[PDB]
Amino acid sequence: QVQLQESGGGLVQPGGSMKLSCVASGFTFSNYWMNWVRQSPEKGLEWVAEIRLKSNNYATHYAESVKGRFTISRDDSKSSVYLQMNNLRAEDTGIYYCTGVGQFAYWGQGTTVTVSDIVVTQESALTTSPGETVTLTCRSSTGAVTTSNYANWVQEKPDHLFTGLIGGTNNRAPGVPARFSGSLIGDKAALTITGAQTEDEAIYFCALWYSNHWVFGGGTKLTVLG
Amino acid sequence: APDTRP
Ligand SMILES: *[C@H]1O[C@H](CO)[C@H](O)[C@H](O)[C@H]1NC(C)=O
Repeated sequence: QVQLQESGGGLVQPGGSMKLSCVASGFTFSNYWMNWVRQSPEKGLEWVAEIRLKSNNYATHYAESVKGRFTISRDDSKSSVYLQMNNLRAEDTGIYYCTGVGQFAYWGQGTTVTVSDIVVTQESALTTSPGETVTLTCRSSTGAVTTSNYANWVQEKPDHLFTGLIGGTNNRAPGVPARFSGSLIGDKAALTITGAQTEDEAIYFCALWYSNHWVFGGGTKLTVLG
Repeated sequence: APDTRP
């Protein structure tokens, strides 16, 4: 059982600063890149920052929304990743998660921060029933989705509980049920549940990689009726 | 490419 645990959030005013921490266990932390991703009040996921390995001189990349204001760092001896946030804005309000591994397999519970142009498109909602086959899709505004976009699929269950299902287009994350599979179909990335189950009622997000950053889709609300 | 390590 891998565990990630974020801390340091709270209730702050615009212009202020805050440092988030995340402690990792159950995997070789120092061998994987780590990311911060945030979920805003409008429920959408936004990739914030990544940090690479010691062998990459701890190289970092940021979303344009936070560049120059946020700093990602890590301490491999403490199995920890950090996010220093300066000049906070109302739009930085959200739940902040640390996440990584192939490429978003593991997520912490999140820490809430309240401060007071590629588009990836997914179906808003799909309805299925137990035992059916349902396919969710993920379109890029740049053109066809290819294996060079390293499509990931992540499931959100109630109470902001995120689990990576698929990375690298079609690689199932460890312990993920066999009914989930990833594909490319008609120039879009796709997640298929072959024999949907009642517990699969959830929100499913895709993320696509564009050379040096991720863009998350808006998510698909899957209802499983009957 | 991203972190492609399994
Ligand atoms: C994919 O990413 C991992 C990150 O550690 C390795 O650097 C691997 O070598 C990468 N693939 C290629 C072809 O360089």
